[PDB]
Formats: sequence, structure tokens, C-alpha cells
Amino acid sequence: TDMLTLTRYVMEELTQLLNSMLTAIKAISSAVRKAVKKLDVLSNSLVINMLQSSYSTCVLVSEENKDAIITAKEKRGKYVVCFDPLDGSIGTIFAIYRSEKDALQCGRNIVAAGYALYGSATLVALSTGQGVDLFMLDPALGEFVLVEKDVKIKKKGKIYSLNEGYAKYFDAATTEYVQKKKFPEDGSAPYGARYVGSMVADVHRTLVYGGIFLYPANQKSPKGKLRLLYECNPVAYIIEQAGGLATTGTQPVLDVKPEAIHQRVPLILGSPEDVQEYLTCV
Amino acid sequence: TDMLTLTRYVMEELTQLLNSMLTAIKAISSAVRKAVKKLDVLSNSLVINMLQSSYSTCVLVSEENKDAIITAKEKRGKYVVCFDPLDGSIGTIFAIYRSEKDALQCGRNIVAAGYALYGSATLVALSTGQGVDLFMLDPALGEFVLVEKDVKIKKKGKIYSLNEGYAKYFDAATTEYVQKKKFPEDGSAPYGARYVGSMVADVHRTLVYGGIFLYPANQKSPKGKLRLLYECNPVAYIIEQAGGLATTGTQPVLDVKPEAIHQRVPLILGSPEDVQEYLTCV
Amino acid sequence: TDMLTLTRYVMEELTQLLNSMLTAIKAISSAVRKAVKKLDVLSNSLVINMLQSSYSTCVLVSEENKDAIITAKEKRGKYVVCFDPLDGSIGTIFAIYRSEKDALQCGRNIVAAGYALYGSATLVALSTGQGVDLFMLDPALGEFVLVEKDVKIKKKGKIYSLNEGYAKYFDAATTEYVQKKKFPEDGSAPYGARYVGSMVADVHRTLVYGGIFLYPANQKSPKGKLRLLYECNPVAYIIEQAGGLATTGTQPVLDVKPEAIHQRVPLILGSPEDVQEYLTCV
Amino acid sequence: TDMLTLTRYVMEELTQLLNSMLTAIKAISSAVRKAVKKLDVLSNSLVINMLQSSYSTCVLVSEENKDAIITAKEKRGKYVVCFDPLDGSIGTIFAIYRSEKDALQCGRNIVAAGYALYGSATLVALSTGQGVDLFMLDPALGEFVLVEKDVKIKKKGKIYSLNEGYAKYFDAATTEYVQKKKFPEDGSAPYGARYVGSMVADVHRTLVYGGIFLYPANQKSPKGKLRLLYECNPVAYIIEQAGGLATTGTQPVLDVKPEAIHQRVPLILGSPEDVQEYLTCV
Repeated sequence: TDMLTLTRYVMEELTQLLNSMLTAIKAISSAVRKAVKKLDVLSNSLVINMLQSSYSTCVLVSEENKDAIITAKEKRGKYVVCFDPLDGSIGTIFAIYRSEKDALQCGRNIVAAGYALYGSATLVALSTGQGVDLFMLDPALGEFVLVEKDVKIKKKGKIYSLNEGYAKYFDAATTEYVQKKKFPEDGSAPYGARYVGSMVADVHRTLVYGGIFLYPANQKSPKGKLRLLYECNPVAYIIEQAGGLATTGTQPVLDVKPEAIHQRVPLILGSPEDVQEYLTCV
Repeated sequence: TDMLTLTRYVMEELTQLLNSMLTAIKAISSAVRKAVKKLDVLSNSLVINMLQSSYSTCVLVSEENKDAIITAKEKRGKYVVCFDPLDGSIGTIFAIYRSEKDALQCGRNIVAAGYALYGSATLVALSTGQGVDLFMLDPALGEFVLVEKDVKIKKKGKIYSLNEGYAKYFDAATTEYVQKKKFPEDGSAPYGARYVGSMVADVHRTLVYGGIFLYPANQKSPKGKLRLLYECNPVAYIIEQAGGLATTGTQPVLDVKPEAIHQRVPLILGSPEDVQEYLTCV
Repeated sequence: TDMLTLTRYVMEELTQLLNSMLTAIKAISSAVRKAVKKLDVLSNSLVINMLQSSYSTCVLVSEENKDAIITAKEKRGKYVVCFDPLDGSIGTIFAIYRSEKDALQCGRNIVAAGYALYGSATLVALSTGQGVDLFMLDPALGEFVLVEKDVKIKKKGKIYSLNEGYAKYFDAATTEYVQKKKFPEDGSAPYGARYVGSMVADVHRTLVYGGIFLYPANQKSPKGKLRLLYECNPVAYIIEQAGGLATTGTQPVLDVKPEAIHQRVPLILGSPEDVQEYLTCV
Repeated sequence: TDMLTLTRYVMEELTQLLNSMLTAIKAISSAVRKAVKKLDVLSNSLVINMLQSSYSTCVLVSEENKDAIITAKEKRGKYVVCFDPLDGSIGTIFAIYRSEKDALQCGRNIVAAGYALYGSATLVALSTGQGVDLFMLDPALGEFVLVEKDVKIKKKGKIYSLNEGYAKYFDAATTEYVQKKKFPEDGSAPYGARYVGSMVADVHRTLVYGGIFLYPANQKSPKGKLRLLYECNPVAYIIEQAGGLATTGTQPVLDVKPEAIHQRVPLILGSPEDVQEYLTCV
């Protein structure tokens, strides 16, 4: 008909905080569309200033800052935000929790988390613990429009995603799992391989098409590469809320007790039957 | 919250036709934003081709074409469209009706009519005979979003709009009416005067703020300037559906029987009490 | 060809200041496109914060603030900016000069001035004392693109622009001048009348099509309505740099010595031969 | 400064043809931003109609059409266009040449070729045989802006790109080459692996970061997957003009004599030293 009506949507102080996080994403999206270190600096300040100005925060941890950032008394609220303002088709990642101690909570304590993916469209996956909703940025309105409710990942997919150039450094389980995806012993076709090299792009594909994404421990990086607070926990939260699994290989990512704010952990996530099969290799 | 849902909206074959008219407006809006005779030519062809391709039309009259345009048999449908593809902050104007004879219907036979105004926002006023709805073009979606339902004009306003530089050519009623707006005899303040010089901008302001718009008969143009089929009838239809009045000075515009497709008529329209007061001067 | 190259353009610390003023206009333009008092508040803070952050300013006067705003020592620079952040198809207006005393300079001391007009396109007229250049905002780039260099106004035009609804309050010169535009004594056609009611829209039309714009003294407002620092002086500067004239009726606007920061003055401006003819009526 | 000037750019009837190809890309870009088979159909018709309307074409081959499309006599011109209107972060690919026989020319006869990549930005790589120029679509202007002239690929890169899930079907050379990238025998670090799964995204990364992209012959597809006329030849032309190599494994892609318009061929391309090392494995 070419005609629409619009209706305010609410994820069922946290609202003001998400509002401001989305407002930062909107600004980050416009800066990316018109573009390296400068963008990182700009992204970081947009997020820090909007979150603080929300009057909902007390502690932030940023990928870009050595130490946690304590919100001034006047603007102080009850929430803790861990985020990676520009990661990597690049992205932004964040997790929200209710001192530094307050950002070192297990992922299981997350109250909301999300990621933004800056592609031909800017997409946000968001969850407040009642499932995952996908939104697309409408930059003419400056508003995020709901495109899919309660997104669920496939039980089992047919794509595996990891840097296979690190083969010589793989741990035994990874070597075994990859061998199984290429040479299935049960008569089935081999999995296809995809790896963009930007974690949010790879995680997003994993959510919408199914399969598995891995950045496991290896010989060079025995604790993995990806960061527990503001990369692994938020995507583990999103993927679990969509019915998938996320493991370090030895325990669920959301169960790891953080020991420092820039701690790294291995990450294997995706369709639950693919992750379970990885775990059997471990 | 920064989040919205979208819902398809329907004005309560005509739907396909409005869809295509809106699709032409969308294209015209993009060409205007990036900009004289070339634009006129482009606008006209966008409208003619989209309307024909709708499979809903049989006869078009365009401000830009000497003769009526007969839709090819294959694409033929039941509707007649009279339009001014680029008029004038400029606009597009159209009226829809169910040979040339078929475009020479009294305005009272209109089944749908509308105008688009290309400003900081592109706005469309549309009516299918159940009131006026206002929409704003969202160019990121390529969709028109409902911004106001069942728009009503004020009973009496406080603005009068006409080219007062034609004073020496005014007919007696116009001279008298303008004198009354400047020198009220009842102790009230004088009306303010506004005149953009683009009819859709002036009509739109008249709808949303109230008052009166005039392009009456004068000494130079005893039949007025504005065109009955595709300027005066469509705006008369919109203003009447919003509770205003539109007269030639001697009869309602929608009652004039057209005698040619580019016939001109005088136009006085707006808040009903302002138009009635004009009529008493006649 | 559909292909272009881009080249940085410079008007021949002032550069950083214009950069920031343009960055505020860009933000104001986006807020207007997606829309009353809230917008005013938002516009004002965008301008104040960007200008201060430029490190080029020491004193600002805003239409929206009772008292002048003194830049903090750390961010202090050599320039004074008087502006109307949202005036009124609405606009933004500013003048730059090199305590309050420092914003009370005669318009003749202006070092740069400009206006932005938020229409189907966002247009900026800018001058740094070497003529007027017109730019259009490209919001995809976030950059202002030069569309016309060294804009000149016609010697004499054929449009007059003023609220003729104030006729009963006109001073004698205005009554006489308007009578001459409607009833020329020399056999010529009467001028056309246009008046949008938003000063930047009316001034802009006056620049590009020629003629005259008036907000003179009247019985209700013996000092006019429009504000000397941040409305009349900047547009007088732009129109003079384009070869027109701007008078209060008794002296050039740029020669008036300001006696307070929100002082009003009469404004008559435009094509020089039209303004000179107004002056003879005085 | 926030100010720019624009200047028309020309790649040094072919111009009208590129103009129309770019105009189709512009339309395809807008349809992708607002989004599967429907888009394919829409893309195809946009390209076919714009190219024909250019008055420069006589024969088109489309990925989407079984048979070549012969331009009507009235609109006929001297050029032949082979294109894939929507391939796959997806893309459009085209090659231009000066009956069906006329689209079955060796890639060496190409007079212009290009691809568009629809990401956060819409990018076009274009060459008319004097090197590769990269453009970004400015959708506010509707114009492609030059962002890099005479783009050159690295002599040797450090990324290899192929679906390693097809390992069980690899031919011996591919197995050997991949083994060398993972287990270098010369003490160097292993290459990183990247594979988006959309050929234009993978080719574009290969151009700008260097390394190698492979869709070789395998057991399932002994002639490869990718199509010679409108996928392999155009990207081979672009990569060769940037100083890289493109081979089937047994001969340069641009030297293959086409035997049918939807013929497939193997494709290995990229940095010349990486491609040469692949060839030694063959």
C-alpha cells in the first residue's frame, strides 16, 4: 500500500539505559557509513558519554580503557555496562549488570545484552532475558524497527566457522572436530566453511543460519583471544537466549567467574547439537 | 525507547493505484531533494508510467499534456486520474475518478485525492472520502508513515493568503474582503498575511493553521489562474473532507461542471467561517 | 557520467569555528527533518557546546539566553558569536566578531556571518567578507557542498515582502511604498507579493530572486520586531556582501551601535534600487 | 572545514553505458538496503532496462536469462554487456565488450568491467583498461565519488580464501597449496584464512588486503562453480588491471575461449606471487 503506522516498542532505568545505548549505536552507525584509530576513539567516547548521561550507570568497562570507569556521583544509577564500542562489516557489543568488583560478575547475572552489526543495514540483536529480538536501524527516523521477535537458532546447522590458518596451533579437540566436519563418518555431506574474521559478523551469521563459531584455545593463545566481559559473555547471553550453547570447551561461558576485567577466554558457540558434538571431542 | 514496530496501513484496484501514485511521489521527492523544465518532464513521465503500470487506469489528464492520455488496452483498469505532477517548496496534486468525457466529471464524483508537499519533510495529505490523513515519507523505508488521522481545519482562522500585489486588478469582493481583514470593524485584531506563492504550500498551511487562501477572479484573469481538474478540485476535495469550504465565489468548486480539461477557475478555500465571510462580500 | 571527485574547500581559528558552526547546523538539520520548545532547547545546546568546544570563542550571545555566555578559560579563543539557533521552512542565523561589551559591536565589525535554511535541501549562505558563497548540506557525507560562488543580488527586483496584515499600524513611509508597488505611477506592472513568515526563508528568496523584504517600525512595535545582534546584523552582512542594501529606514543596519544584546531594530533589505526607493519614501 | 567542491569525473557511447550501469547499481543498492528471488528479478530488470535505454547496447547476457538478450533495433548501439545483477554483503558484476557470438569473446577483449559491493557503504571497482578506480556511492547526491585511483594489489599477501569444507573433494594441487599455507616449510607464519562466501566480498578483500581467492575445480564440480562470462572474466579483468593474476589453474582466465554463455570455469586469483605459487602446485 506503501503506507505504515508506527508504534512505540518496549523490551519486556534499564529502559533509559538501552535508549542511550541505542542512541550511541545510531551515532556509531553514521560514523562508520562515512569513513581507523580515530573511529575507535570516537566510538568509545560516544558510548561513555551517552551511558553516563543516562543517569542509570555507576561502572563501565570498555575494551578501550585500562581501568573501569566510575560514574560521577550526580549521574550515578544502578547499572554496570561492559562493552566493546567498535569490534572488528564491524560491530558494537555490550552487556548490562546490576567499584571494579561490580563488573566482575559471572555472565549468568546479565540483565540485558546485545550487539550491533554495521552492514548494508545496521542491525541490533537485543535480549532482556525473555528471548532475542532483532531490530534494523531506520536512520531517517533515527529509530530501531523490530524485524524479528524471539529469534531461535537451529538445533543443528551445516556451517563451521574458525580461522583454519591456525591449524598448526590447534588443540587436539579442535583438530578432531574440524576433521569430522570435513570427513563425516556417517555418510552425510561435509559442513560448509565460513569465516569473515569479524566476530559479530560471524556470530550473527551463526544465529540466523545455524552451525558453529569457534575461537578456541590454541598453542599461541592458551586462553583464547576474545575478551570475557564485553565480547564472549554478551554473545553467549544472546546465543543462549536464542536456544544455542556457548562454552569455553570446559564450562559454559556464562558460568566463568571473571578474574580481571580484560580477561580472555576461549569461545565456542552456536547450534546446540554442534556445540555438544564439539564438547564430546574435548 | 528508540524502538518501534511497523504495521501496514490501508485507506478505508484503488489500493494498487494509490500505491503507484505514492511510489511516483517517492521518486519525485528524491529528484527534488537533489536538484527546471527537466524536472517537470521527469515528474510527468514517472507519474504517467507508474499509473499505467498499476493496471488500474484508463484515462489520465496531466497538467503537462495537451490531450488526455488513454491507457493501452492491456493495462486498462476502471479509474481516471487528473494530476499536476510538479506544481510551484513545491508539490504534486492528484484526483481520482471512476474517452476525455471520463475526466470531465464534477469534483463531487472524486473517489480519492491528495497532494504531496516537498519540504524538509515530504508530506502527503490523502483522502478516500472518509476524512483526511497526513503522512510523512520515510525515505529509508521507502514508505509513507501515518502522522495524523482525520485532520480537521479550524472553524475560523486568523491568516489570509493571496497575492496582494494584484490589488489594482482585484474584483470588488476581494477588495472588500481584504479591507475587512486589515481593518476589522468589530474591535478584533487584523488577520496576519502569508503567501508563499506555491499553491500546495499555501493550501497546506491553510489546512494545518486555518484561515483562508484565495486565487480569485481578477481583471487580468477573469477565470482565475488555477486549473479546475488537477489543482482546484483535488484541493477542494481535501479541504472539504477536513471540514472547510472551497468556492469559486459563485458556487462550490466541486459542483462546477468542467467544460475542458485545462479549464481554469477561481479558487477561495479554507476555514468555513472565513470562506462564508468572503461569500458575503460577493 | 555519474562520477565525481571531491576537493576540500576553504573560505578565504576562524576555520575551526566555522567548522563547528557547520557541524551544529548539520545536527540541527537532522533534528528538524525528523520532527517545538524542545527543538529550540536542543538547537541552542548543540550550538553552544560545539562553539565552545572549538576552542575559538570567548563570548556567545544566543537568542535563547538572557545573558551573554562566557567561555570557560580552558576553551577560550578570540572570537565572539551572536546567533539565533532556530528561527521561525525555518533557519539558523549567526554572526562572528573578534565581557558583554565584546558582543555589542557595530555590524560593520563582522568577520564572518551566515544563515542556514532547512528546506527540501539544507542550504547555508556564508560570507567571510569576500562575497557570499551558497552551500548545500550532503547528509550522506556530512559535508557542505559549494553550489554557487560570489552570489550577487539583482540591482532591482519585482517582489516585495512584508506582513500586509499590519496595514493599520504602518508608518507613513511603509504605506507610501506599498502603495507604489501596487500602483506604479510610471506605467510599469505592479510588483508581486510574497511573505512566508519565516525571516530566513524570506531573506533567502530576496537574495536569489531579488526585490525587497521589510519588517519596519510600526505602531505596535516602534523599534521593529527583529533582533539586531543575531538576526538583522547577520542578514544585513550577507545581503551587503551580495551587493544589496540593508537599512533601519534611518541608517544602515551595520552602522547601528548596539545598546543591549537583545535590542530590536527595523529591517528593510534587498536589491539596492528597491531599498533606495524605500528610503526616498522615508 | 566541513566544506567541499564537486567536479565531474570521467574514466579515461561507452560513457553513456557506464552511466546507465551505475544508475542501475544505484537502484539495486537502494533495494538491498531496505530488504530473495524478488530482489533477483528486480535487479535483473533494472539492469536490462537501463542498459537498453542507454542506446549503447546490442547484446546482453545475464546470469538470470537462459538466452542472450538482443537489443531492439531502435535502441541498438555497439556494445555487449555480460553481467550478474545480484550475486551472493552481496554484489553486482559486469563486463563490457564491443548475435550470441558477440558475447562469447575471450576476456582479453574486455573494454570495461566492474563490480559493486553492497556493504555499510556501496562500493564500485571500475576499470576501462587504464587501471582500477574505486568509488563510493553517495546516495544523497545519487553519484559515485572517487575514493582511490589506480588501485594496486600487493605482490604477495598473507590471507587465503576458499571453502575448506570441500577438502574431501579437493584436487591434488589445492590440497598441496592449502597444506603449504597452514604449514609453511620456510620458517614463516601460516597464512590467515578468510571466506565470506559471497564472491564479490571475497574478491574485494583480496584486492584491498592482498592474498589469494580460490574456487578451483573439485570432484563435485570439475569445471568449477563460478561463471566465465559475468563472474570470472570481469573479476579477472579488475584484478589484472590492479597488478594481480587470475588463472583457471591451467591458463589465464582472460585467455579462455568461451564455448557457451553460462559456461563455468575454475577461478584462482589475487596477489601475483600467491597465484604463481598455486600454479607451481599444479
